[PDB]
Amino acid sequence: LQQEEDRKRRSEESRQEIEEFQKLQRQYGLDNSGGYKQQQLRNMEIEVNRGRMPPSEFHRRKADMMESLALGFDDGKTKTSGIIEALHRYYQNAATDVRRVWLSSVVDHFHSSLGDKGWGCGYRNFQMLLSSLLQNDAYNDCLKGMLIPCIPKIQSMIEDAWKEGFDPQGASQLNNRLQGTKAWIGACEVYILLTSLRVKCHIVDFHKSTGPLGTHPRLFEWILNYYSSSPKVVCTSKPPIYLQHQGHSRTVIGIEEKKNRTLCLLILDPGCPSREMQKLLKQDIEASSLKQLRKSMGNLKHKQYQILAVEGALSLEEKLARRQASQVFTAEKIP
Amino acid sequence: MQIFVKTLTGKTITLEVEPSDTIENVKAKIQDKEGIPPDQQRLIFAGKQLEDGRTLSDYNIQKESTLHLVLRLRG
Repeated sequence: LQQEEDRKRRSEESRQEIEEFQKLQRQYGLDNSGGYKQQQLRNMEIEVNRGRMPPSEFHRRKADMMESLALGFDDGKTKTSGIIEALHRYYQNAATDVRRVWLSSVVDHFHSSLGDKGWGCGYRNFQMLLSSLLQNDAYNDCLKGMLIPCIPKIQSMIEDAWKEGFDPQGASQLNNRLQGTKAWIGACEVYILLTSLRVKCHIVDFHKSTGPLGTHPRLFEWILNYYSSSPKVVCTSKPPIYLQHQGHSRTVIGIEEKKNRTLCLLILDPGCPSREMQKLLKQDIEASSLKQLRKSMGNLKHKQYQILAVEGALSLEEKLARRQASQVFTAEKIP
Repeated sequence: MQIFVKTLTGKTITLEVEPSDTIENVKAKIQDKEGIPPDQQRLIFAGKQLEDGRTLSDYNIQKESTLHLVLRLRG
């Protein structure tokens, strides 16, 4: 009799497991249900079906999209330039509560398109970081004037790193395939991607909070030490910092030392639409517009953050040493 | 009792556990089988992320239940 009862129980556990598995696979982009190309087209088709887009332009945006995918180049439609320069002007000229502020070099903001909205953050943060390297002469040899790659090309380039031998454990976690998927990525993928391009970088794993009320003072202090080294506003040469938490990533482009001695990060978000970033390019920024960029310790209460920071270029020998090191993938842990 | 732990690629292992085992203990049992450090593990059941100090009994885990194992920090 209990055999039947056991069957009923297992049959319900199975329906529950199957349902949650499919949900999680979809969320993380691992259910192998297509990729950027399909989502762009499906989401443009919705705009046509909602009478918000003529079929002719659809044919045109689809044509553009296909050229970009063929070339592997991001088409720049989600790019906003000039933010570092605008911030420089603001901190220099405007009355602020800042004692000193350190900024990364020039950084282009990239937000998701209809093709990667919901899952592209890691890739878009890579684009923002790469845009800084591409204007930094120290990376000219290892990046030889490459262009910002499109998301499918970034996926191909991560696969290329896996094929070279980088991080086989991480590769297996993502079915050894990213093209044609909407897979979430993390600092580990960005690390092997940059390392495969002979860019010297490293991950720091802030694996638990270090301050009261769940704050991460060690993270803020690490970033302060990264950016700092006389003027009130210091526009440094340094690339921005890739910042990962569970479910989403962002790009840290600077840090303020407030007059009250507290620290405040300046963070770009690939979820921010163009029209919001454009507000920062208006003559005389509105201090209320800067609040979205400013994150104090109270705003960073995820349990775990990983940063990926870039430090220069690698010789081939150094790259190969790092490839081998990536077989047992570890990162500096703090605390 | 026996439970299953399934990654999002479908890799499945079986664990021997008791209802009083903490999620922390379960992550250790996963490390024992797969070599994955607990810090790299996030366990999901019934749509909720399981917390280290809670026990399997806190979540109504039962024989042949399946926990889903998310690995590393992605987004």
